[PDB]
Amino acid sequence: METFAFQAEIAQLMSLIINTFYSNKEIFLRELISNSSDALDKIRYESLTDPSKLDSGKELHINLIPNKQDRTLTIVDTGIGMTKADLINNLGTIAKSGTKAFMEALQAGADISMIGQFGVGFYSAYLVAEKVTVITKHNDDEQYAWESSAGGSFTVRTDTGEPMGRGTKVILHLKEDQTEYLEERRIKEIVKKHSQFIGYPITLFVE
Ligand SMILES: O=C(N[C@@H]1c2ccccc2-c2c(-c3cnc4ccccc4c3)cccc21)c1c(Br)cnc2[nH]cnc12
Repeated sequence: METFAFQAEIAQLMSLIINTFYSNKEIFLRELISNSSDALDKIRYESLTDPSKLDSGKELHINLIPNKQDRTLTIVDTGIGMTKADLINNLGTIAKSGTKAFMEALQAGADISMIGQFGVGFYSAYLVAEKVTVITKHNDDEQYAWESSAGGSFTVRTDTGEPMGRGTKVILHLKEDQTEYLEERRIKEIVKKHSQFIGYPITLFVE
């Protein structure tokens, strides 16, 4: 397990999201399902030139898994996945410019709900989660676990868990006052309103 520091602005945005009074928190799901669809679009497109890219799994789907006992909501996809370089360096480059523009826009009057237009919709997870664990597997790298409770740092380690084949698991360890996102009725209602036309099957698991 390696520990990394976020740059001042990104830690400032994460703190903005984790704190700040904003009631419309449900938009986090739309954002993560959108990141999942983007990842599925990427692997599917890559496979068009190289079909061996789907040897790691052919099914292209999104699963939404609530767990009342662990107080978690997992968003699972079988997309492109992320390499160690992505988790540490490349996505850090994306998160830097995107944070700058979103912070500029927020000051100018833009809403927290517009986060996805700046390519940092992933951080909207912190509207409902006190900790986010990302389990991911790209064809070109090993299975990794990324994790942050915000607070200015994140960790990356090789993941010893169940092999995923290919894709991403975004585990949301929800805040104690955000357990409504564990209810079937609530998740269904959010999926219909914001994510009804995603081009991949979304299965809402139950308990
Ligand atoms: O959205 C995706 N990734 C996320 C994303 C988007 C934009 C900017 C950063 C990140 C990020 C970081 C991160 C965040 N901040 C950082 C800041 C500094 C350094 C490294 C950092 C790393 C860590 C884990 C996951 C993601 C994503 C991808 Br792609 C592929 N398949 C998926 N399926 C579902 N989601 C995804």
